[PDB]
Amino acid sequence: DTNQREYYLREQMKAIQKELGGEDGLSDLEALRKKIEEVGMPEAVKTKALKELDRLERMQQGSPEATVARTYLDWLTEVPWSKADPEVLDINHTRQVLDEDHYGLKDVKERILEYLAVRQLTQGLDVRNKAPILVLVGPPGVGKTSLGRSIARSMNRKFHRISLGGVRDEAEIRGHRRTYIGAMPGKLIHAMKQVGVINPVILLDEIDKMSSDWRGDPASAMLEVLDPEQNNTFTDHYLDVPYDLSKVFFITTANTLQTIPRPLLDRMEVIEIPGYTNMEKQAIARQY
Amino acid sequence: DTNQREYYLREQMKAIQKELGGEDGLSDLEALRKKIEEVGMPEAVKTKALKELDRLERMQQGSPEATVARTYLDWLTEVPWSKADPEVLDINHTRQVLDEDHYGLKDVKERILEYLAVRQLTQGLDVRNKAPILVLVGPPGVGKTSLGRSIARSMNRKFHRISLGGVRDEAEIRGHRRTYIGAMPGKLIHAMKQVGVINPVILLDEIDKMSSDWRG
Amino acid sequence: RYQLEAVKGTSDPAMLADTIAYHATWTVAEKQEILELTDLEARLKKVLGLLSRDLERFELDKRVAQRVKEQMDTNQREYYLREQMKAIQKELGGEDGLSDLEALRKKIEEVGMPEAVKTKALKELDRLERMQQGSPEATVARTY
Amino acid sequence: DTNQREYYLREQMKAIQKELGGEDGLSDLEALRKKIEEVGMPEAVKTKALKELDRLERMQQGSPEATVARTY
Amino acid sequence: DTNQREYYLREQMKAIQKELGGEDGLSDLEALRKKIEEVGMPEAVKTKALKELDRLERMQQGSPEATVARTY
Amino acid sequence: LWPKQVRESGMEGRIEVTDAAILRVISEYTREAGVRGLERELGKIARKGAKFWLEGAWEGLRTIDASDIPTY
Ligand SMILES: Nc1ncnc2c1ncn2[C@@H]1O[C@H](COP(=O)(O)OP(=O)(O)O)[C@@H](O)[C@H]1O
Ligand SMILES: Nc1ncnc2c1ncn2[C@@H]1O[C@H](COP(=O)(O)OP(=O)(O)O)[C@@H](O)[C@H]1O
Repeated sequence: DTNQREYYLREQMKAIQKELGGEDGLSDLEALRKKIEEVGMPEAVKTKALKELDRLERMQQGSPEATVARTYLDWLTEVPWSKADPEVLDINHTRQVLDEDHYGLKDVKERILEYLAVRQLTQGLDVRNKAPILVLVGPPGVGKTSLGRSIARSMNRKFHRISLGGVRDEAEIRGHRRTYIGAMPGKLIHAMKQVGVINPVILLDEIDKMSSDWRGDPASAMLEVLDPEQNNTFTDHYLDVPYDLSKVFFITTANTLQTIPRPLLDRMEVIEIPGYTNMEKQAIARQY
Repeated sequence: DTNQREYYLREQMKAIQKELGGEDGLSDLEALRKKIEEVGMPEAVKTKALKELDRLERMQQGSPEATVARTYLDWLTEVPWSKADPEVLDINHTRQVLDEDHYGLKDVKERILEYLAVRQLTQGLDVRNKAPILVLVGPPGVGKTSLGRSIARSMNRKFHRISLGGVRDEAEIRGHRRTYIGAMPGKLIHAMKQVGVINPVILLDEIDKMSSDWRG
Repeated sequence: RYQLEAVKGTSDPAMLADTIAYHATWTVAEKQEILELTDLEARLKKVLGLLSRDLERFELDKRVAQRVKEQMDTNQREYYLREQMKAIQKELGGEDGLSDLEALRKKIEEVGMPEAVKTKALKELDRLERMQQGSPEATVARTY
Repeated sequence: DTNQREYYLREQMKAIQKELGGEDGLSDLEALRKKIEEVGMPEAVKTKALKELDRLERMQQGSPEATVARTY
Repeated sequence: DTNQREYYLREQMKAIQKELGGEDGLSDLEALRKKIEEVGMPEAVKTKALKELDRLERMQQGSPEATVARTY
Repeated sequence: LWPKQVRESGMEGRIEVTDAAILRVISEYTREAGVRGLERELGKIARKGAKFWLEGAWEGLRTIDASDIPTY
């Protein structure tokens, strides 16, 4: 008798589940599907996502395994593909914005300004666009971290910062096999989830303290993520599809040049800040 | 007459599969027959395929076993099965193809040329059993990773790169154990899924820095 | 419905608001509003919102029951038909399975191999043999 | 209208489903998120919490993903 | 139908068991609450124990997290 | 590397370098076993040339000598 009622209750949830499917699912997931078919990863890349989409959809409605792949599909749909911020603008307007946020920093300002010169010279061409990586080395007192917002306001870009360094979990950088209980794509990908552009501003705060040895090496994982050309086809442990990380503009923060593994050290665009002068100190004290 | 009984029972089970097993059973009669026709299935791999083929006909009503079984079957459908690429006949042309991708590297170029010359002179199947294995050691600045793509393009063998940059638990590089969600984000076989050729050129991020866990 | 079909002869908006508000098909918090509202015109208006949402629930709950009852029959009928189709093939598979496997074992039992291991498998095999549906243990017993 | 209609349907279905099994489950979560509406966090994480609770408001009872999803 | 009949017999045996074994299991949880009562733990620890037994009762058994939760 | 960075900078046919300046470039700016750090410098050359071109465009092509390295 109890089994009868339980079964009566089940169809009750089903009727409710079917009603919900008519809302969150069905046409709603059809619209998202066609939308991703419009601005999602290429079809040859989307193939894995389609693999999971077919099984999770084929799985009985409400199946945890369906949700196990449903999170993967939703992550692929939410993460931007081939969508970017508006391209190169006038350098004269942005140089004042970069100058007013921070006094001095001539080398970093020159780097930021000249990054737009090539963007202007490659207007309408058919060449691969690769945003250079950035590393800032210097004492912790130097305002390297504020560059994450300063540069973003310089090019009106969207910015997010991930507190890397002093970490021992490769699976954090490259997520992990979606098969394991739950699921968490690598931090980078988590940072770029909310930024709806393929060229965000990402700030690797103090990656110098990166700790390896025991456990999957977070740093060794960032090798595939920070490869200058292989980031065009990037397959972390969670997102099996080759991610197009080429357009992403990277900024990394460091305090010295003697605690970094060699493959990381000889792959960055080195920018050094030896420290402000005392005249610069009194000027910045007076102004800001 | 008994053989026709067997055929009638087989067509009955195929009909039930086609009518009910959405994307499993009608996909069976439509494409799995041609699947063996295009990629092929070892009899040992096929006998068990047929043994489990009638077991996952529980779609519409719903069966995670049917889906995970179907994920396994779909993985079997596309992985190359004794289907080789058109073997290279002009190693001299490959020489120029490899010379137009890199400069120098006279050691690895000659190594690959020897490996192809032996394969072209394999009289009797006694060398194909031992797949040649190359490990590349040196500073990271040297172009080792793109060498995989260069060699594969010169071989006319489709290329796939596998992320060995960081691998901790076991089965993170090899195919994960079956029976579960049935979702595998890349693997050694995954490269085989990418390349429909039984003999591709596959490169890894590195070997010195890989497995590092307690469970596996 | 007895309190509605007795005072239908009066067209007082306040009286109709009282009739549609006394039948409290909601929480007592809403009943405080009608209890203390110096706006008979808004009385029926706010009651309209409650009864309209309640009417949505009225039809919605009826539809849920209709969906559950129709699904009940479909699930039952599907269960009977689908189970038979599978149990038929699974019955054949079971015979073609351990039943054929154990035969092969018997073929090599010509050496008088101890059948105690078989009898243990038979315990599993009698139970799963009777169960012509599911029984994943049958597969593990098959490999055993 | 649509938002309130789907919230009310979710609340009633959660109520019945958790009365039949584990009352202090997704009904507890829906009450808690109704509170977090009144004590609203930054908009960046408000939508994240809503999406997170919505996806786990449809799975079965005692799901292995739900074991950590409820605690998060 | 024979499978249904043996299911009938097995749930008969389950009835016999849950009469003695199952009620002992319920008596085990009832005695667990009696333990959390007798010790006289302060109010915060009371609420923590109540929430913990609430999260345990919602989920099923035979999971790695369940062992740690049970022991703790 | 030079054709690739020139194509990536879009200013094809506008900058050229002699065979003597490159010797100084490697012998004085980058000392690594590989050439991964060399592509970053060779693209910096084009990135700084583009800064001059954007403000003022010249005619024809520009040849870089060993004495013109510090400017770019
Ligand atoms: N030129 C400058 N203009 C404005 N603020 C500055 C300047 N130089 C340093 N600062 C300030 O110094 C501090 C440095 O802190 P932070 O950027 O977090 O350092 P780090 O990047 O080393 O962690 C910030 O408050 C920053 O605004
Ligand atoms: N002799 C060479 N010929 C061609 N490219 C070279 C040569 N030496 C180095 N390279 C370049 O080195 C780079 C290596 O990058 P990649 O293979 O991703 O990483 P890694 O340097 O760690 O192997 C490629 O851009 C490649 O073209």
